[PDB]
Amino acid sequence: TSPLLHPVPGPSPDGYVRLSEGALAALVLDHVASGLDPSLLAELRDNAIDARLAGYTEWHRTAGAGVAYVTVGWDWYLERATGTFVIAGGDVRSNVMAIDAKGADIGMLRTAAALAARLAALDWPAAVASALLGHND
Amino acid sequence: TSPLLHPVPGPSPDGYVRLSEGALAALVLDHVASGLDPSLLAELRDNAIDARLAGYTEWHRTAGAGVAYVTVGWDWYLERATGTFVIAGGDVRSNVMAIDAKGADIGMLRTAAALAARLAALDWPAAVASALLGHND
Repeated sequence: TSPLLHPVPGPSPDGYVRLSEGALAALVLDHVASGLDPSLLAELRDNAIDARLAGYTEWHRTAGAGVAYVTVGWDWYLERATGTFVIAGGDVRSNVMAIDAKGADIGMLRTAAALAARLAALDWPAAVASALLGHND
Repeated sequence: TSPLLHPVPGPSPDGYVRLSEGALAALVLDHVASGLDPSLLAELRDNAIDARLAGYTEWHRTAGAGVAYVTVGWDWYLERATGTFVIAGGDVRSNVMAIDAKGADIGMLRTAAALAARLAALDWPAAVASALLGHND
């Protein structure tokens, strides 16, 4: 039938949503939640990182016809010097597995890298700081 | 003035909201977000845990007059055998520091334990499973 009645796909049987390098560069993610982690903040400061704040953030792409539900979360810190928001260790947790041109997996490390790059194009620091201000209300 | 205009308290200067054992047993937490982590799920299965699903969950207590904003998050898994939801390692991440009768800190380990106990009284598995079903829509 019409794409509007196409099945809502779930992940692959192993739990990952498989997306190409290109499909990942156009991934539509929305901010869901952000918060402060004082234990992470002390932890980073102990490892010589000059961080003002540290915390978590959760982002998602809602499910629809031929569009699987995607979750992307990571730890961040706000540098004191520059005021720049940083993805701690470039580590990104998600339900995504990035695949190549032949459709083969490219692994966790290249997947997290492609997602961290899409997140920077989505100006993820603007929505994190915004939510952090919303919590004080 | 009236308690309705009392200051909205923020955390202590070190970033923790200090709450007594009793105040923690009456903590009003609401579910914010839950999602699946297939990387955690494989990770637990690799360590001989028979888990059907694994993921994250984020809970909070909204700020108000004389009421600080509280965040509580943890990793969970759903046991295959029993169908029981489990806090992975009993580890709980929050902006809370539990204090004793003299007002002294009782540390991370006793804080996480008091929060995991409050979470069980709030029937946290019911809201996690509910949100997980909501994502497939």
